[PDB]
Amino acid sequence: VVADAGAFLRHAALQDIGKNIYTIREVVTEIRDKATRRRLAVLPYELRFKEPLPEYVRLVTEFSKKTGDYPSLSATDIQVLALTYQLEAEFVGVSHLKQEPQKVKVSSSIQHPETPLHISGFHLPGGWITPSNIKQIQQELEVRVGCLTTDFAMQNVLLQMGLHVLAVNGMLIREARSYILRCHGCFKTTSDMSRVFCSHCGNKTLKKVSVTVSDDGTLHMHFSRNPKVLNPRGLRYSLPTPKGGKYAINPHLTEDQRFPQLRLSQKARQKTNVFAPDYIAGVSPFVENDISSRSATLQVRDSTLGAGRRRLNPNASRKKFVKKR
Amino acid sequence: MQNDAGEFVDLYVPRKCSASNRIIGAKDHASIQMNVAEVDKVTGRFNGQFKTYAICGAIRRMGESDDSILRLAKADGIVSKN
Amino acid sequence: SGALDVLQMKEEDVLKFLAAGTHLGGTNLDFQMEQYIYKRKSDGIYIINLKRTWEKLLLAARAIVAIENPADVSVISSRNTGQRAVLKFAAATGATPIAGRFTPGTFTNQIQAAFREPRLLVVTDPRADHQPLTEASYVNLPTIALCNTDSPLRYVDIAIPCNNKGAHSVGLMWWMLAREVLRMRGTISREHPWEVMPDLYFYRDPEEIEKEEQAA
Amino acid sequence: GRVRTKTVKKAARVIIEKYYTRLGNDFHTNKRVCEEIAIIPSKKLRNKIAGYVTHLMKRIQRGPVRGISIKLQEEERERRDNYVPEVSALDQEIIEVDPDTKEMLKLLDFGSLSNLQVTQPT
Amino acid sequence: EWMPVTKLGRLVKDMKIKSLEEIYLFSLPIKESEIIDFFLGASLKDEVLKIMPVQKQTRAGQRTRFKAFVAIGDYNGHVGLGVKCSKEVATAIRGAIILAKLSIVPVRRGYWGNKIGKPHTVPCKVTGRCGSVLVRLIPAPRGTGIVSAPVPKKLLMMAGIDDCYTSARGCTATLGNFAKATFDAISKTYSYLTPDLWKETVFTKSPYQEFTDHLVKT
RNA sequence: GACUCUGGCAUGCUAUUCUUAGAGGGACAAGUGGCGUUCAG
Ligand SMILES: [Zn+2]
Repeated sequence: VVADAGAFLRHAALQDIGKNIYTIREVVTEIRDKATRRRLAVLPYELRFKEPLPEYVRLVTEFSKKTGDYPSLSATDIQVLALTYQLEAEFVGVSHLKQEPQKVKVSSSIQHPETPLHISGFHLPGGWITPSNIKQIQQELEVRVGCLTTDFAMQNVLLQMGLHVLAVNGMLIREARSYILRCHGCFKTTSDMSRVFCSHCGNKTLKKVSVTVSDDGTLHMHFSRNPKVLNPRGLRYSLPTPKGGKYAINPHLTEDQRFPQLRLSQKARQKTNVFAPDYIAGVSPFVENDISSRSATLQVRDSTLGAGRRRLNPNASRKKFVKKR
Repeated sequence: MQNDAGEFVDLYVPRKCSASNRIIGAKDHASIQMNVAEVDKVTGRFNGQFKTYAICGAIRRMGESDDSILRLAKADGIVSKN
Repeated sequence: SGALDVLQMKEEDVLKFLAAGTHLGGTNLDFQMEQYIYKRKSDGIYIINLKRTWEKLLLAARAIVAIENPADVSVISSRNTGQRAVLKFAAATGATPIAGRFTPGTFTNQIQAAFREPRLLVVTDPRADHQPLTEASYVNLPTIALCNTDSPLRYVDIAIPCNNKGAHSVGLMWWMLAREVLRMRGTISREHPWEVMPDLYFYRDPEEIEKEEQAA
Repeated sequence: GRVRTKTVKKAARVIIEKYYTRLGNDFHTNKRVCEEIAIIPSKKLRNKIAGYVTHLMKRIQRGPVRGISIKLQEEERERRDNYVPEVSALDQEIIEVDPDTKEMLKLLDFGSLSNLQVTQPT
Repeated sequence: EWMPVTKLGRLVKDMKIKSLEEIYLFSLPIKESEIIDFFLGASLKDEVLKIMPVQKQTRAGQRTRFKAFVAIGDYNGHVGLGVKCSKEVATAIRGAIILAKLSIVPVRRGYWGNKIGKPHTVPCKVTGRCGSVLVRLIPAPRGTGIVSAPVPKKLLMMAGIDDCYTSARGCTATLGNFAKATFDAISKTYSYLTPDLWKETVFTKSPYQEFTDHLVKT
């Protein structure tokens, strides 16, 4: 029963179900959220720190490079996986486990990758979010050793091996379906959903592909046979000359190019929270905007803002009197 | 630059661009004089001789010095056919 | 390569190009780069003709070898992808490396601590490193660049068509440039493989430091 | 009398900050290693730097050993800078290749490649 | 005492570069005035075209400064033009002299009729443009002199042009635009291509590539 | 004069142990003993 950072981040009160509670020091020291760090100073101390000897770390590394998840995991993820492997070897027999995992089989459908299936609130034709379902809607819910991991890539390699995994729920998980990003230039898959440039060839070419992993150790990938996905419509357009200085914003062609620092002021990037106990004392219902700073005059916007504007193809017609920032 | 006596009355002769045959001026600081090493045809090592190409600043501004140098290299047998 | 059989691109070079991903261009395309290309596949990725890549790489190697003092060649990267490779390239040949931020006025402002006067410029990206290219246009500097499909050929004299976005491709192209310069110079035999492996030129990416030092 | 200049001091400071390992007790070995490490054009200030690094290493050796211990990341940054694996990452057994890339290789006379695997777009 | 910084300055300080025209041959930027003071030296004469005061607007108030237009010229050869604004009139004058030495350009001299003796006039009619000011220089027969307004007369006499016809257009009342336009035309004398310069150019070695073994030593 | 250049000795390279004139060496407080804030001297 090893605990990842996702157990403490999601406030898993699961010290009672397990007895071999083992954690690394780097999984507990890298957490920056104040609430769970306060929780760790209050929680009963039955966990104990344990460091793995590196032969298990070596072996976890060579099949991490074979399962296709080595760029997806981090080093502390490798440490946690080696920790649960070495305890499964120490307490349980090792011969239960198969190495050199199986081949993935391909089964594609006509569904778009952006179809909103497996979202709790959405319902096609009943699917209701009720007060009795809030604690249960986490993910697809399904003896002595276990894991408390929410990251998918560790689960993918772990069920490729064959260790039983559990979550902050009680009963163990047999099936794990999720999404990965696949490059259609170099065919390298990433489990990091946040990134937009692939690690191998560096192009902005990752596309969503769904994956399902069984407890037996079978990975299978659903592609989309939809021509809308692989359509080169708004991909070629004239780019301006590269410009430098303190105010230039380049069209973001690579993952590691140096942008000038253009940050919003702290008054600009405060959103009002309405459930604060001292909110009603305020003179206004909303946070006052920023109209006086230099970042307001330079029309600096948040990174998450204006996403659908970027998704329109540049070789199209905007409205006559507008300018796209 | 040459009178009736035959004396060459001129301060200097400016070089011309290899791509557009324009005179490279005295204050044309975007002009390029590139030396390209030519190699022995058996061992493929630097022989010691070289081909010299001059490209004026206007062609280099136009973005066309690349194709200019490439076609001059095909002309001089440095870059092979296709 | 003047149709020389010794200078032709071999099988293992093609294998390294395909493994790194050098043939994969961008989805955008500048019209001056349309000479160096094979076709656009249906996904939108432009495919770079590797024979033209080899020819322009050999032309750039010929340009570099033709300079008597190897320190007069300046080799510049700003983004992390090329950084280590540039340093390794210097250790291969003796060129002057500028890795990190390029201070503006390095070639024009004669009253400066970092002022220098190169004879050749070899650069990683014309988009990221636009400032040394403009600066080179001020000071009569010829320029060699590693160009992608979406790269401006403004003030570029020899453009090498390659994938300059991925780390392995950038490192591989720098490694083969150093290899061909040292082979034309005569310090390495062409018949034997180089003992310097291209993994030395790659971006090293500190979480890969921790992942590799853990498994060591 | 005689006094040391600032340029020799700062160059010697950079030299001791970088390559403390190579320096030794004899003077002329310090002179030759300082000659082959960095670019110094003139002989006289090079000899001045050699004398000054000899003086400061005699001063550091007398100092209790702990300055030397904290010089540990320099070599790791160096060994990391020059790390290579045992097997090349570009030497892959099977590499996936587009059909159009396969046509390009066929037209460019590399049709007899064996490590290639053509994956059709699904 | 001159301690050069550029490679060109170090070569000029030594006996490697014999004439200034070599620097003109390879279109190299001249960044040190001591190169010009080394090659031309005592032959250079300088005429202050204009001293005029301005009141620069600062937050402490309007402070008086002086702007100097200075043309410098090697007769029978070279001219430069310089503009400098400074606190003191002497500082502005010497800054304009330095800036005009940095901008020394050579001028082409030709013949009007038959080619007997030294060249005296421009080879063809050339045009320089600066801020709506157009200055046109036309070849003139020997002995006519410079038929122009006083400011391009000063620059053309300093160029070694013995005789020339001139035609100006635009707001000639602004002196800087007028001087810059006539400077532009007398630079376009070597920017122009004639059937004299039709032979293929043999490329020599640049000073940086010829004296590299001397330049590695310093 | 804590500025710049620089000499003594070369049986060394260059057309060369006796005359030459270019380059390369060689000297840097380098070493030792005392006085010294144990560091500047
Ligand atoms: Zn990719």
